[PDB]
Amino acid sequence: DDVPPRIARAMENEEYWDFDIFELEAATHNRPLIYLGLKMFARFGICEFLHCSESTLRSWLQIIEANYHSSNPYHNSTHSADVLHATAYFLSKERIKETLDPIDEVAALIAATIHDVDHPGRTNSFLCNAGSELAILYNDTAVLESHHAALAFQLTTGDDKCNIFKNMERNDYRTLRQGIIDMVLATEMTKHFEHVNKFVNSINKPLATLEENGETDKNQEVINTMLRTPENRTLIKRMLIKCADVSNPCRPLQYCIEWAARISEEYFSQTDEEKQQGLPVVMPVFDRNTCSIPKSQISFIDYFITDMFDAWDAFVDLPDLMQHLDNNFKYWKGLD
Ligand SMILES: Cn1c(=O)[nH]c(=O)c2c1nc(SCCCc1ccc(Cl)cc1)n2Cc1cc(N)cc(Cl)c1
Ligand SMILES: [Mg+2]
Ligand SMILES: [Zn+2]
Repeated sequence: DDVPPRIARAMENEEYWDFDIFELEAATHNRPLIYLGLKMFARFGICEFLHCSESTLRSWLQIIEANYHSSNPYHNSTHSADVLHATAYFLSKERIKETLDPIDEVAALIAATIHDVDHPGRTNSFLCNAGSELAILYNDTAVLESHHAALAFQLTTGDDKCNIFKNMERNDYRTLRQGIIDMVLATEMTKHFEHVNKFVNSINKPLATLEENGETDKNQEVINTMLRTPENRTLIKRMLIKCADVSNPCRPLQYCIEWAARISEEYFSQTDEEKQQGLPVVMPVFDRNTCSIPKSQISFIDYFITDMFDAWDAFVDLPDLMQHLDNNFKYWKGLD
């Protein structure tokens, strides 16, 4: 497809982890999701799988991106394109290819695209404590993540121009919709240690037990048997989307820094509004007048990133990400 050269130059090496997502953001004028989505989906043959025309896909990527608030510093369409980029990178790795089915690939790439649509730059605890319409609608339970999947399907199937599912066999659509919803909901913060532990206990530990049996050709088939069970493929899909969502510390340093600044401003802004409305301050520590962003990035990596990417790396082998993580962890500490 004829694409403006600068945008085509900014999409040259999307297969590499080292990728200039912010040049794509500037070149596309805050529309990187539709340009990166078209190429990623075509590289994975998604519309040939879903029986969608390219025109239906362009309208779908347009309506999803349009519902990403560009006024949010972090939770905008660039974040979705970035998470889509890491999701595609994880799917491309040898371990993931030979364990998940093509319908899992389709679910992952769409889930990453939609996993934060209509995010308002505020946390779930802010919506509940403020009595937001979404907190009432979802009974203070998985407020944002339920909204992300729900609105995404409202926009998709509420218009024949956008429905990238309309030509599917309806049992395939039943399983695809359930998988997408499961991966979107898996991104809720409070579910973190639950999803990490189950991945270690059902995937990492049994695999490690079986790999000390030697390279016997019958061991390989038993390993494939245990891994490709539908429950374990749900566990791998959750771990994958959880890692792609917060993969910022595993990026090149210049990108890791920009991601930290963007997300910090979003939490500083929420604290500003909570003080100005007399609302209970939920993360009382991300306050712009006191918070050290480098120290906070160390706390974030310590609490969420270290053990999770530890298990994900042992299962998939991701040297670039781990070496970036170590260098970025040292840069944040080096600012002292
Ligand atoms: C990716 N990333 C980063 O590199 N730095 C951050 O400081 C950060 C972040 N992502 C967040 S919040 C992402 C949306 C909420 C969420 C968090 C964790 C999971 Cl497992 C799932 C969803 N923060 C900001 C942040 C920093 C610290 N230290 C603590 C929190 Cl609770 C949030
Ligand atoms: Mg989210
Ligand atoms: Zn996200």
